[PDB]
Parts: sequence; structure tokens; C-alpha cells
Amino acid sequence: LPNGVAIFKCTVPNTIALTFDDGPHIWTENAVNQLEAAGMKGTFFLNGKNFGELKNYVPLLKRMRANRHQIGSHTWDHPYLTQLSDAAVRKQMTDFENELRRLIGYYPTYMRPPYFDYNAKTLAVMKELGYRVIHADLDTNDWKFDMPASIAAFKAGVANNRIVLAHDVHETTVKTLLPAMIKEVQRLKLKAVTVGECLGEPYAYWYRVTPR
Ligand SMILES: [Zn+2]
Repeated sequence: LPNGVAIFKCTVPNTIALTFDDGPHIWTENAVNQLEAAGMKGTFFLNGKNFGELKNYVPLLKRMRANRHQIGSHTWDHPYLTQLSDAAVRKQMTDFENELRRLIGYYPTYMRPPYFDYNAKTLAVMKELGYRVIHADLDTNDWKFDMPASIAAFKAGVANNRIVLAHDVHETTVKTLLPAMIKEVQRLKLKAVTVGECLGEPYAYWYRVTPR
């Protein structure tokens, strides 16, 4: 896998990656329990401070890492990265790294730009930092709070699009959309794995430990 190149699709056959942005927050524990009860893994792109704060979810963050879900970076506090200087972009990343390594010991090598906002200057910062940049190809539009519409968009797009974007900070996403997504995955007999696994990259490459 290349660094600093937007990645849109899974490549490993039979695979699906349910991914979740903007957490952790008060519903994430619920979401993780749902995935584990069904034998599935999730990929969670977290912020340092947004809805919740990393330091308030240490046990959850530890189990996410130890149980082989995938933690990715969603920057420290969710700005439009194209509206920042290259130095502040880098600090949006390393600030997140430094807080995760202090609480659970690891920091990620995968990220998703907030609002999918990035240009050639954002990507070179990501390439210098060694990050895989994960977009998506199935947008559930779950932030509109239209659950019938979201569940239907998932069902219509799941055959060809396997990097599924949701936001686990919204109660409706966790209590309504996610059960519908898990059930449809079970019907289609797909393997709900992490984004790295769905790209052919195993656990040893999702994190770094030694500080920069
Ligand atoms: Zn976001």
C-alpha cells in the first residue's frame, strides 16, 4: 500500500469494512459490543477532542486495540485540513498520535481526512508522516438522521462498495443503522473486517509504537 494516496475500495475478496468517524463518544461501547457479538471487526477513525475525549474512554480504547478492531486517525479536533498550513496539519496529526500513545500505548498509521477535505498539500504531509489515507465508497448519509434512507443506501451499494462510512457518535446510527448493516452483512455471507485487513495489510502495520 502507498502512503499519501486516497484509497477508496477494498481489494480482498468477500470482504467488507464497516468504518466509523468522529468518536469516541457515549454510543461507541454499544457499537463495539454489537460487532463482537456478531464476530465482526470495525474501523474507528477517532478525534482527540470532538464529541468525547480520548482520555475518558481508556478501557474502551484498550479493548478496541487489543481485540483487533482498527483505530485510525481523524485528526486532533476535526478541522478542514485544506484551511490549515502544512505545519498545523502535521500538528493535527502528531497531537492525536501523542495522546493515543500515552493512554493505550499505540498510535495509528491510517487516517481519514475530516469532511473528506484534502488537496495535494494535505497528501504530502500524510506521505511524509507515513499514513495510509482512507476515503470511502459507500456513504450511508447517516448524519441526515434518515434511517430508512440510510439502510436502503447501504443495501443498494454494498455489493460493489465495501468501505462503509458511518458516524458512531449519533445514537440513531448505533441503535438502528448498525443492526441493519450487521444483519445484511450476515445475509450476504461477507467477512466484516478492518480496513487494513480488507486491503491486505495485517495488524502489524496498523500502528507504530516508537515515538517519532
Ligand atoms: Zn468526520
